[PDB]
Amino acid sequence: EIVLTQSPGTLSLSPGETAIISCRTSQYGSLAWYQQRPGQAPRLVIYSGSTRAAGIPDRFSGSRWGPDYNLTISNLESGDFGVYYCQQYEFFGQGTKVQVD
Amino acid sequence: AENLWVTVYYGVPVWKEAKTTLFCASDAKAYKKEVHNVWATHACVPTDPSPQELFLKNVTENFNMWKNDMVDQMHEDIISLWDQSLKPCVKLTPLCVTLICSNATVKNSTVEEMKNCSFNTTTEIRDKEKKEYALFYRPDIVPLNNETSNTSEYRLINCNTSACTQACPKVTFEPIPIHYCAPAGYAILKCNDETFNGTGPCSNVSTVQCTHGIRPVVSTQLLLNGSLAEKGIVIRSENLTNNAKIIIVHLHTPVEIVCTRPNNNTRKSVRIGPGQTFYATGDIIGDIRQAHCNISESKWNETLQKVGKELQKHFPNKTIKYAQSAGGDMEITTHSFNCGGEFFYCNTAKLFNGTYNPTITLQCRIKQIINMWQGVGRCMYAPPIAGNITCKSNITGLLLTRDGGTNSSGKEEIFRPAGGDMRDNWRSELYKYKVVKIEPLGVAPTRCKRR
Amino acid sequence: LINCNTSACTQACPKVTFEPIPIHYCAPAGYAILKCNDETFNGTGPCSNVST
Amino acid sequence: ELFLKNVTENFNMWKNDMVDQMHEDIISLWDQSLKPCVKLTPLCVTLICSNA
Amino acid sequence: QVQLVQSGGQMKKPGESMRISCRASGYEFIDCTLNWIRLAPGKRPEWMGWLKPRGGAVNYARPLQGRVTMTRDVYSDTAFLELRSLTVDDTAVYFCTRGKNCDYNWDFEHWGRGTPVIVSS
Amino acid sequence: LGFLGAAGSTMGAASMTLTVQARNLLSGIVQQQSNLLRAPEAQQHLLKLTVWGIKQLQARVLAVERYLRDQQLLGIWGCSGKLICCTNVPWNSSWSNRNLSEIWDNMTWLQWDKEISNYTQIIYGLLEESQNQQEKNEQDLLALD
Amino acid sequence: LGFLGAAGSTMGAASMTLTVQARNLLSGIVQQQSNLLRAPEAQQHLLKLTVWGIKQLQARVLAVERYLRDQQLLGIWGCSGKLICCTNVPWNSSWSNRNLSEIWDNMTWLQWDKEISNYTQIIYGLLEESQNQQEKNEQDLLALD
Amino acid sequence: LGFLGAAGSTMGAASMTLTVQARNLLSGIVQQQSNLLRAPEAQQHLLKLTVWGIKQLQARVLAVERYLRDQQLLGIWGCSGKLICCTNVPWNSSWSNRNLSEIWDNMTWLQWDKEISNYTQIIYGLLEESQNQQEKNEQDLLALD
Ligand SMILES: *[C@@H]1O[C@H](CO)[C@@H](O[C@@H]2O[C@H](CO)[C@@H](O[C@@H]3O[C@H](CO[C@H]4O[C@H](CO[C@H]5O[C@H](CO)[C@@H](O)[C@H](O)[C@@H]5O)[C@@H](O)[C@H](O[C@H]5O[C@H](CO)[C@@H](O)[C@H](O)[C@@H]5O)[C@@H]4O)[C@@H](O)[C@H](O[C@H]4O[C@H](CO)[C@@H](O)[C@H](O)[C@@H]4O)[C@@H]3O)[C@H](O)[C@H]2NC(C)=O)[C@H](O)[C@H]1NC(C)=O
Ligand SMILES: *[C@@H]1O[C@H](CO)[C@@H](O[C@@H]2O[C@H](CO)[C@@H](O[C@@H]3O[C@H](CO[C@H]4O[C@H](CO[C@H]5O[C@H](CO)[C@@H](O)[C@H](O)[C@@H]5O)[C@@H](O)[C@H](O[C@H]5O[C@H](CO)[C@@H](O)[C@H](O)[C@@H]5O)[C@@H]4O)[C@@H](O)[C@H](O)[C@@H]3O)[C@H](O)[C@H]2NC(C)=O)[C@H](O)[C@H]1NC(C)=O
Ligand SMILES: *[C@@H]1O[C@H](CO)[C@@H](O[C@@H]2O[C@H](CO)[C@@H](O[C@@H]3O[C@H](CO)[C@@H](O)[C@H](O)[C@@H]3O)[C@H](O)[C@H]2NC(C)=O)[C@H](O)[C@H]1NC(C)=O
Ligand SMILES: *[C@@H]1O[C@H](CO)[C@@H](O[C@@H]2O[C@H](CO)[C@@H](O[C@@H]3O[C@H](CO)[C@@H](O)[C@H](O)[C@@H]3O)[C@H](O)[C@H]2NC(C)=O)[C@H](O)[C@H]1NC(C)=O
Repeated sequence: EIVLTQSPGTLSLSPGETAIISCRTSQYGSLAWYQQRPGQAPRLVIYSGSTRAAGIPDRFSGSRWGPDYNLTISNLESGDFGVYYCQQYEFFGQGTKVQVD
Repeated sequence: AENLWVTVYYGVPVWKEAKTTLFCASDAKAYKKEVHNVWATHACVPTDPSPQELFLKNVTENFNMWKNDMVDQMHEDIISLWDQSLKPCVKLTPLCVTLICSNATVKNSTVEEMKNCSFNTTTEIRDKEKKEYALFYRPDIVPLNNETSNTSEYRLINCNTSACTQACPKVTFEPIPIHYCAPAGYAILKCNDETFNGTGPCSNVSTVQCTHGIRPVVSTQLLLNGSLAEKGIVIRSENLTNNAKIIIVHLHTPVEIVCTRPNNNTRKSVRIGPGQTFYATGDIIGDIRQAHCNISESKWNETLQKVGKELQKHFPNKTIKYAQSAGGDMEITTHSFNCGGEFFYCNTAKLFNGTYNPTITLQCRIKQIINMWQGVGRCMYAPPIAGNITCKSNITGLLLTRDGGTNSSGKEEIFRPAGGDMRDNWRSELYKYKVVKIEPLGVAPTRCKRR
Repeated sequence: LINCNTSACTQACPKVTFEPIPIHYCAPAGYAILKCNDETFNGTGPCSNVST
Repeated sequence: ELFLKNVTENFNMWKNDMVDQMHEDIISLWDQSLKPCVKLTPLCVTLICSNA
Repeated sequence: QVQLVQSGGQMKKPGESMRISCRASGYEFIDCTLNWIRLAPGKRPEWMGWLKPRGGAVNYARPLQGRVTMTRDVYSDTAFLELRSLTVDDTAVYFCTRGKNCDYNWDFEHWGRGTPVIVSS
Repeated sequence: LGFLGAAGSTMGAASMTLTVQARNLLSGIVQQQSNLLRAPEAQQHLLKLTVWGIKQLQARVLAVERYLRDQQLLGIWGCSGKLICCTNVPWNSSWSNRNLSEIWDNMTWLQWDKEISNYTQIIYGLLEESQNQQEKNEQDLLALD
Repeated sequence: LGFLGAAGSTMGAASMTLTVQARNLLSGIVQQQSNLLRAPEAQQHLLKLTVWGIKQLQARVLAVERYLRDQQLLGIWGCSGKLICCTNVPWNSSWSNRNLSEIWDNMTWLQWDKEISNYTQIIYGLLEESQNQQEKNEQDLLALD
Repeated sequence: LGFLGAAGSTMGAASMTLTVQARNLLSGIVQQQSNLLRAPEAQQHLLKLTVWGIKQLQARVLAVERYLRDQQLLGIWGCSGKLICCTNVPWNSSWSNRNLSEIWDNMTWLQWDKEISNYTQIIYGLLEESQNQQEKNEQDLLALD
């Protein structure tokens, strides 16, 4: 019973590199992302599709063009890779994650 | 361009929105005898004897029911007036003592809710005490299955929150209308056009010097005595997918609803101080029956199908199903309802058992230690009324919540009834009437020369 | 005491005096006061000798 | 003060409002005098007297 | 600045009831919403409920209708969650959270410490 | 009713009905002695302290402030009373350059006043310069010899 | 004192003393900085909440409301400041046709405007259209070419 | 800032900057909608009874009283709006006789009007009778035939 999805599923890249994540496809909503799991409860990273959240590094910024909705993640670190989530209204994704090294 | 055209025209029409307080206006004929404070307080001002309006050509303006602020102004003002009404004439209560009750046996049969209860108070002389019949209504006692309530004896429900205040016996409570006239430098704009979704431009616009009367009767999940819609059925709700937000549905046609407190009753006075008079029911007479309400099945069923078919417009192929109350406290789940000073809580399960695609009856219970409004303080204690009480009203709208969870195409959609924020009682009618200021210093370059 | 089936009597402040110290009245701008100097006035009807 | 020539006016004492105005005001000021500095009285207990 | 406190995780057996509590301090409870979120590794997060302490509206998620219950207590300033007939499916971690402001409820600025729940047999 | 009866009409039509705003910006229907209402009956309880008392006084004095401030801003330019005035100052280079035809033929003030708001201070400064020039010239004219 | 020392005199005499009411129409002996009384000594208890404080503010604001409303009704006809004004409009057919001699010779104004009260609005309308004609003529003269 | 930017300067310099007081004498930075401040955020508790509510109402109404009274004293002499005015009566014999040179060459107003303060009522009476002569002559001109 799912309408929301995101791509790409699993990504492999070294620490410090840059990658691109996107959420799909057409369902309306106030889009958002939640940070990778550090081990405790996660934190926010962005509001309203393109508004970087308070108290967050400047490595995060998204873009929205109707159905097209993408996010770039720059300068990854071993302290920031993990299981992160895409929010549309109430549902969530499929299980996206990024592994370091 | 001769002189390059600098000049000024006095006045000019132009306006911008602005936060600002509003003003009272109520029919000042009958309530000169309510010297103690009440909603449409006698002072206020007498109403305009000649309300006026005009239709404005080609005016394009966008209303917005959720963004405006005057509703919050009222939510503060009416609460403050309530407190100022129960600030004087109120006898703080040295109640909540060791006490005992037992089964009523008015007739040989046992009554349903009352229990004939002894009560040791303070006599006029502070040294002495005496026993009298007194207050018992089952929702307002801390229970136990033993020969007493509570761990033992009993106490009134208030006495670990705050001191309940006695309501003034002489102050009536009846919801007559009130009007609002902004002061000079301000005016009111009215969206006459129909089929309005609560936002976006409204074309048929008229300017009205003073807002029409509104009865701010408090209630939950059943709008009552509200002005009927213009035509058919509408859904004035700020965005449907936002299930957190509440959904308001408004009816063009009315439906009769009647409720009755059938039992005869009489109050007996009790003294609790030098000049402080307590009140509670003294005795009960005649046939015993619970408080209830009556409603016609056919009209209710018709209204629910009309609401269902109209709200289905906002979805392509989905179907709907109603359900009983969500849960939690009696205040929100049951149908909060007021007439004459006595209060009714009514279970609403029977009214929402239907589905989409002759005289129903309701169970109800009385409550008298009311944790009204915020639930944080200012707890009041109404006095019971003599004789029988019957009251009727025109149901006008309902509050709906969209639940949530995971959904799929071809699945069923479920709504539930809920009350909650009392602001959503007054947002129903006062969606009209934006407040606005005019800035009478328009300018534009035009040719001229002084001399 | 006689008071305790009517209302709670209030103590009078010992520091507050009580005397019939006089008071004048006077009106704000836009208003004025008129006075009938004439005598033998029955409480109604025209008064001739009038001063402001 | 000034005397006004030829002024004709009908004084009427019982109709005028200002007497009621002050009848309300003095009572309100009385209350505002005995609202503060006042000790609410928990008197009226058992007492017993006799010839002085 | 604001913080949310929890009593920690409690492990239990399949097929039974359980309770868990949370509280908030500062930014007064009586005005603004709350919500519960489920975190199961190897499975997606699933929103549970949203409670208005002002008047007690509850909007229990349909997939767990009935066996999940919740309430509040204004004076103590707490939030009780209840559920009945737990299974291994509810192997997860639980949180009490709030939105930034009191007009949106889908972008949660403040999260509790987290509280695991495991049942195996 | 002021502009509330003729707000949206043509550019020229607005000038013909500027006058009835004098009643509509001082009295108010309900605050005080108006064109429909007078003092209230139960004024003994209005003069005594009340929740709505402060509201009434606030509304009255706010209306007074509203009228007086703009009336002074109009008066200092020597335009007092004259519902249509005129100044001895040209218009600045920027903002400028919009044709007069549509502005009076069909346009209405509702769509015109927005874009001049941020530049509105500049007109006050230029009018102030005009009044300065006018008063010095008046003083010199007084100097007969 | 104004007409409190000159009310009942002749019409010609009345016009000769129309000025001093300006002090008598705004000042007030007791409410504020009058011609006889300054601020009171025990103002610490004046500023703190008191019944007579509300009385003071009520009286002041009512006087201000009154003066502003009258001066506005006078100003809109172009008569601001001028204690004697003049309008470019005739008088209607009814109510008229009274001989002028008694009105100026020995008449006193206390009995004059009793019968003019019900028709008083009509004079305001006539003066209003007078001002409308005057301002459009001013605009036409302003239109040099 | 009004005179607060150019108070102690020369006599002639003061006349050139009289205009920015109109904003300064009515607005107030903090009482109301100023040139820097608007209505407060938590106005629900400003409207409800509070000490500083009485303070703000008192201050605002006192400012209105002040401006209206001085404008009216200036208005009655026919000098409304005109920042520089002129009256139809020469100066009395006593006090008189001080040379003009120092006063405009180097004096500033601070030390000037202290001696004129006790005689100011005389100037008011002289301007008053001047206005009386002017209005009767206006009536005579009005008497065409
Ligand atoms: C929604 O809209 C509908 C439609 O408008 C509206 O319907 C009306 O609702 C009311 C109830 O809210 C219906 O019932 C009325 O109830 C009256 C009973 O109250 C009496 O007692 C009050 C207190 O005094 C008692 O106690 C003192 C001291 O102990 C004692 O001396 C007295 O004798 C009395 O026992 C009293 O306030 C009240 O009304 C008086 O005072 C008010 C306020 O000053 C004044 O406005 C009234 O005119 C009256 O003077 C009353 O005395 C009931 O009496 C009343 O009228 C019936 O009885 C009187 C007297 O017997 C008859 O003359 C009359 O013809 C009636 O038979 C009235 O019935 C009311 O009936 C509904 N309207 C209709 C048309 O049915 C709803 O309220 C709105 N709101 C909701 C939530 O639905
Ligand atoms: C209330 O409920 C709403 C759902 O009922 C909910 O959902 C949506 O929220 C967004 C807010 O971000 C609203 O805003 C936008 O609405 C447009 C309307 O479509 C028309 O206009 C677009 C113009 O959009 C351009 O600019 C945006 C950035 O602003 C770009 O992303 C976009 O790509 C464009 O560059 C126009 O393109 C549309 O054209 C169609 O064809 C083009 C070309 O193929 C497609 O690119 C496009 O996607 C579309 O297929 C069309 O003419 C919407 O299209 C935008 O995507 C964006 O959604 C929505 O209006 C709103 N939904 C509705 C139905 O109103 C709200 O969030 C909710 N609000 C609150 C406060 O709770
Ligand atoms: C004092 O205030 C309390 C708070 O409103 C009054 O109600 C009591 O509230 C508590 C809150 O937890 C109730 O607790 C019970 O907990 C058990 C735990 O198993 C649960 O099964 C019950 O359903 C309930 O939640 C308590 O029952 C409730 N009532 C009483 C009598 O304590 C309380 O009535 C006030 N008065 C007194 C004398 O406590
Ligand atoms: C309680 O309040 C009452 C009321 O003012 C106080 O005075 C009592 O008033 C009643 C009114 O009827 C008096 O009744 C007596 O009735 C008989 C009937 O035969 C008549 O002959 C008497 O002349 C008188 O009218 C009563 O005497 C009077 N006093 C008392 C002590 O009851 C009363 O004092 C207050 N205090 C108490 C403790 O009652």
